[PDB]
Amino acid sequence: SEINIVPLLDVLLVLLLIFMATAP
Amino acid sequence: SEINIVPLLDVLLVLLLIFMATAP
Amino acid sequence: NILDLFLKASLLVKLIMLILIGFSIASWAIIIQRTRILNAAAREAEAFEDKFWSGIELSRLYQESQGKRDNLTGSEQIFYSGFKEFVRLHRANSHAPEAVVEGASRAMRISMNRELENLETHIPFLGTVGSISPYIGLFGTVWGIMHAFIALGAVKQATLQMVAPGIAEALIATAIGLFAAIPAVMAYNRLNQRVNKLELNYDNFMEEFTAILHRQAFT
Amino acid sequence: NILDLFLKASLLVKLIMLILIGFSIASWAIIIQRTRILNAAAREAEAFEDKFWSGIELSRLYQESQGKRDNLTGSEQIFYSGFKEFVRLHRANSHAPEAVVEGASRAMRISMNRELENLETHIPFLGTVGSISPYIGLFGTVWGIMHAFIALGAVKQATLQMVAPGIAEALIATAIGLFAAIPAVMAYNRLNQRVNKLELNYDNFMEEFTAILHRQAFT
Amino acid sequence: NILDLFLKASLLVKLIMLILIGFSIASWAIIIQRTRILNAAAREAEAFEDKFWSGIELSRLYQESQGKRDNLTGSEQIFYSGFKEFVRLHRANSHAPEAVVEGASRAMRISMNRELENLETHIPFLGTVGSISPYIGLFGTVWGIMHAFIALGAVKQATLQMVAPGIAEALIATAIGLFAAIPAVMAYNRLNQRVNKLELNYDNFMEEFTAILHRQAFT
Amino acid sequence: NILDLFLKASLLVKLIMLILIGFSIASWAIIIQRTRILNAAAREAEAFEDKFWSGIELSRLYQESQGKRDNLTGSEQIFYSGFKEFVRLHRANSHAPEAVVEGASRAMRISMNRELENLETHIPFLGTVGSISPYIGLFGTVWGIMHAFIALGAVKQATLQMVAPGIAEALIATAIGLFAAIPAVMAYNRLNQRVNKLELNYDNFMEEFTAILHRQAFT
Amino acid sequence: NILDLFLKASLLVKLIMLILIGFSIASWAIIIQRTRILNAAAREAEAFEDKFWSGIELSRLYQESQGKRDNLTGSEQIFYSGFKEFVRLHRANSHAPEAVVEGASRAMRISMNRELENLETHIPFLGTVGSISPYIGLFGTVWGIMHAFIALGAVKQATLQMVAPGIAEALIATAIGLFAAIPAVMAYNRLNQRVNKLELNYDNFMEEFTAILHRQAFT
Repeated sequence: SEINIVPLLDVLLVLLLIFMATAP
Repeated sequence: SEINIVPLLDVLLVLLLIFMATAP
Repeated sequence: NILDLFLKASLLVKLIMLILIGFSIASWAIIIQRTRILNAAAREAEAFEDKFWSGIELSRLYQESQGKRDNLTGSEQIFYSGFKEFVRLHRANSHAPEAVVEGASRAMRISMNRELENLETHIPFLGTVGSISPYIGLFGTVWGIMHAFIALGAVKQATLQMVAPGIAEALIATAIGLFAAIPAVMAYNRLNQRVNKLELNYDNFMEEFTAILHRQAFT
Repeated sequence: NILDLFLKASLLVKLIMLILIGFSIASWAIIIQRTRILNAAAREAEAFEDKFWSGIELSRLYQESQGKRDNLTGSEQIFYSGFKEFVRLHRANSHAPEAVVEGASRAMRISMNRELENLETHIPFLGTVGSISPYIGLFGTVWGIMHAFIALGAVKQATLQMVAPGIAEALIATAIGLFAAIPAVMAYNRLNQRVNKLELNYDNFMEEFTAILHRQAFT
Repeated sequence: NILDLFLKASLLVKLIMLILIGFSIASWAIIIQRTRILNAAAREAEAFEDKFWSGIELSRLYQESQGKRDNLTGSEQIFYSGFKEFVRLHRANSHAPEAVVEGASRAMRISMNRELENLETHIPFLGTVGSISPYIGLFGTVWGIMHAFIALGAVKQATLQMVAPGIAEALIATAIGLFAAIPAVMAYNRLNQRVNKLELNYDNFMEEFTAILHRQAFT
Repeated sequence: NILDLFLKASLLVKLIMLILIGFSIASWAIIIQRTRILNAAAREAEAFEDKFWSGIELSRLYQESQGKRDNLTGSEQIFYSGFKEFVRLHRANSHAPEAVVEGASRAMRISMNRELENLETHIPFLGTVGSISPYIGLFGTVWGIMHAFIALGAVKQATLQMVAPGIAEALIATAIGLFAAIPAVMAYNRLNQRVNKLELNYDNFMEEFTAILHRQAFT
Repeated sequence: NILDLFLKASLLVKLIMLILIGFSIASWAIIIQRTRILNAAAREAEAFEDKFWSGIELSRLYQESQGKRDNLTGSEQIFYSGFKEFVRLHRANSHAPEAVVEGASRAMRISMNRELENLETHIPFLGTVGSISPYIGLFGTVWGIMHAFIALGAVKQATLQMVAPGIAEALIATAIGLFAAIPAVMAYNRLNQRVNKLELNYDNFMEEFTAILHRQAFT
């Protein structure tokens, strides 16, 4: 009935953070 | 009433391109 | 600039942009159509309320209403529906003074439902547009970015120069989606509030007239 | 392009894609099936209202309707169940002017409930699809990212050329999930809005017929 | 830091923040204005209930209420309307035991509706703000990012250092949008709950007084 | 692979990864238990109506139903309660016809509510599991990645080879959460529809039995 | 290590953390108090139901109830309010049983409303907290990413020790948001289920007592 988006946003933010931190 | 932050996803993916261009 | 990116786009992106443009045009047309009707209804309701409370006999008002035949709108219809039924029952069912009030109320309710159904046409389409457009834009952007990743993965090294073009054509879709989505929510809320105000005004008038009839019947 | 990534993907990703495609096919089939019936019902109701108000006697309409005893649908049924009650009870105890109205109203309510139950089939499946679909795309994306990272950890070269294809294959799951999700979410609300109008029309017709029988009864 | 980024931003990005600031100011003003009125209404209702159930005869209380005529608010207005309708209707046609009670209840409902209408002003603006702000913020962010990358594309063989300030100054829009959106969403539910509590109090008082009238009329 | 990742996890992540298994086991047990009860109820409901409408004196059916005292479920309980109340109330007072029907109708709602309460156990647990699990998964992932970064920052080695396994093992909680979440939502949606379908038949049977009693009330 | 990262952050994230901690504390206190009140209520209700159906006369129960006046709670109130009404009207005129039954039922509904309102006191706050926490977490994350980007853009060829603070500041906000969100979402449904069960029990008792009164009135 309704679409939840918070999990996708959280996973994408975590991926962005790890790729940002790995690259110096 | 409600908060919709759908388009933020469209931003995040774009940024994920940058760090894939010349970085890990 | 933007025109070059639009021309360089594939078929899917062009279709998914044309859909949103059509949605925006339809939404604007609906808003422009509905505003005038709501304003006219409000003005007519206020004018008739003032006329009814002016202090003229009800028989004269019924004669004036009948002079316009059945082409009546708003509260004028309700006052026409009840008074017609009341006088009809009082001639025959003189024994029961309570059935006449039920008949009048039943006559008024159907009319009121009819005008309220008439006023609120074409409104939920705006809600559908405002709830659907961002997901369409997101799907278009995801398709574009996935294509960009696939194209980039072929070579072992590439700078920002050859990945720059993908970003703009990816973000155009979401920009258009937001532009189409923004006004619909405001229009939806304002029109709903106006309809609610009209509904409460009609309810108040109906209750007042029913009270007058109830006082008159039991004597 | 898409086929290469589909072939290069693991078994779980392929199964996820197959499930989502099946869900999309089922949703489209249900929408196509429901729209025609919902249109035909409204056409028949609009056709019957004019015939009822055209000015023909009710007895002749009853005689016409009794020849189609096992093929009635919609408002006609609500009519047929009413009259048959009003004829029977009035033959036994015509002194009571209030029992007959309730006896007639009960059958109309039962028939309306049955018709409304019959009109709404397979709709909740669309809501289930809309609620479930993204949760499988998330699973696909997480599995793909895990495989890409473990493959990168296994090798001794910290190169992006072998992590790019995994990230490219990850996003297909989310794309197809959104694609399957959107139309069902639209159609659910569209069909509910379609049903509500027919409910209102049936209620209005029942009220008007009850009013006519009420007027006849007291005399 | 933030001031320098705001100064160095484009015209549209700078302009898009004043709207959100004005929205936040208006929301805070509305909240502060509504809270005091709701508190005063609650205190007045409690004081009047305490006075009413004390043990003073109803005639003296009605005389005191009619001293101020119609410049009353809430429960005292309801009591005044009910008592006046009761005495007026019982003066003429006291044969009926239930008509008087029905008329009193109808008058009380009419008088309660016009108070519940008055207590609920300016609330939907908060919902509109809370539903519209994030879209504007995200549109500003998308425009900023797109412009930054388009300007970057002209420069050949660039690095990330020149790019970073663009995104740094772009994300301010979405930060401000969320900041302006959250409290407006929070206040809506609290105000609605307070209105619901007041409505329940009014309904309970109306039912108790209708029962008190019914006991007197039924003998 | 997976075993090594689980072994290398911290205490909190390991503790989190057991609640998400207990939830799945409980949900599967509840689904398996509820399906059989609902199927048996549906079979009995479809089997009693054929016997009721086959054509038999109701006295014989009531006498037969008296044998299985304290064992009736479904429509048999409603029929027994209504008939017993009707017979008991008709014997004492034989003047008021409407009171007997009112009492017979009132005696059935209690039974219907009792069976509906009986058939609707342990569904909110499924709803809660489906709503809660993904957030717990995300919390576990965030905690694991924080520990991975803290461990990485102490040493001077900055390459990806010694940090990849931590990220790989920190992404299992989300997959487990989604895997536990999906079946709960599906089962919730299906079981609610089955309960509604069971309720509609009981409502129709109650109305039809009230109708058949009404004609006998007035002779 | 983790707390040292907090100690070196900015002021806004500290304020966000303080707000979320306060929300968590308030939620825990509300849960603890409600779990005791709602547990006592059920035992009281069950004990009274057993005593009522034990087999003692009604007059003795009324005497015992009026002995402990001004401290009744739950079903004990509903029995006391209705019964006293029933004997008040019956000794007035000794006719019109329907009026006696309606007067008995109205007082029971009025008494039930107060008890439900008392039981449903502090619930919506938990729902608001659970719905609102993740967006504050997102605001904190956006601020952290902004600071990280500014740090990268500040100095050419940035190292890890200067980009670390933003990444450290980003994760804690999300962790605290989820930690504050989960228990409120659980407790909301957990308490709503108990409230619904108590309401159903009260309705059943009210219906059965009304049935007994109706049977006794018309004899």
